[PDB]
Amino acid sequence: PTPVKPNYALKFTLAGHTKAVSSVKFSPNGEWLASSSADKLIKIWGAYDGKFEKTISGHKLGISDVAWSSDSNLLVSASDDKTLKIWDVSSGKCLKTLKGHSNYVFCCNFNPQSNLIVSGSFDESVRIWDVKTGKCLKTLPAHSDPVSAVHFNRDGSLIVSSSYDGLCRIWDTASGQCLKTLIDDDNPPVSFVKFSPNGKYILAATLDNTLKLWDYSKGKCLKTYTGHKNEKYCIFANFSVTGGKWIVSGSEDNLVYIWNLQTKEIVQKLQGHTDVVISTACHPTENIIASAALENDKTIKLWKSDC
Amino acid sequence: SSSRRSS
Repeated sequence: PTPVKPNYALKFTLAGHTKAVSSVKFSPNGEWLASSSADKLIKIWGAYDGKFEKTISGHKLGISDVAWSSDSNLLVSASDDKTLKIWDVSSGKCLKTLKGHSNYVFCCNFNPQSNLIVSGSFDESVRIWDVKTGKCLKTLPAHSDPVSAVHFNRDGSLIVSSSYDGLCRIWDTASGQCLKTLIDDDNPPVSFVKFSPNGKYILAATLDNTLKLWDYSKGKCLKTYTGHKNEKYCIFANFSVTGGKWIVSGSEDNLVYIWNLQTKEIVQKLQGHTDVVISTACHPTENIIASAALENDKTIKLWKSDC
Repeated sequence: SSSRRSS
């Protein structure tokens, strides 16, 4: 049963957004895909049949990122309007507007407990917010250039952030202190970071066509994934764990790349988008990928593999 | 419209 390669095949193309898509994310309960776009809208789609479910509106400018709560009932979105918004998915209503960043909000996530939201912004700060009250609990002077990604680890006790300043930092959620600064070589911009599913590693993209897997604690690079194009955009990357253990990323050559996590060999390339694939997401229980593309494409594609 | 990520 150990796989050798996936066989992702296109099942659905989801059109509706009227500007570039920025981020796609599967709900933790597997039922839904949420997408955000430069068109200022969130759209919710059925994860299994591509069925359009609803549009969620209210931001005054484009959205760069969206993230789900652990129970699949809330979304948080990060917008160029300098705010985040917390949304009730069932109703589509804005429950809270998280005000405090002084420039575009670029990235966001809930902690696993989903009592906190973390955000990163072009204002070069990382902010930690109380879900219940909408209060900003902490502002971290995390970076000296825009923050490209923020992510909680599996127990919520750590946050990893990345920035165009070239750093990846690991923060103690409770205290706000930097536990560790991952710095490497001439330090190109770090355009994306997230924790591995088990919390021991950090997957980081740099704007030199490189993904790297790092043991944060040991400060050592374990794996490097190359062969794609990423020199401009903050492209999401994923750990695929439902079948074969893959790394997934979009690319500026309009393809989805899939690598063997262990061997670093490319195991599949998905063709079909007609612009930069800015975002990919991996379904939490099924071998399903979502991909989304920029202005000349504006579609979301759903792909299925047997492994 | 625009988003910083899609620009």
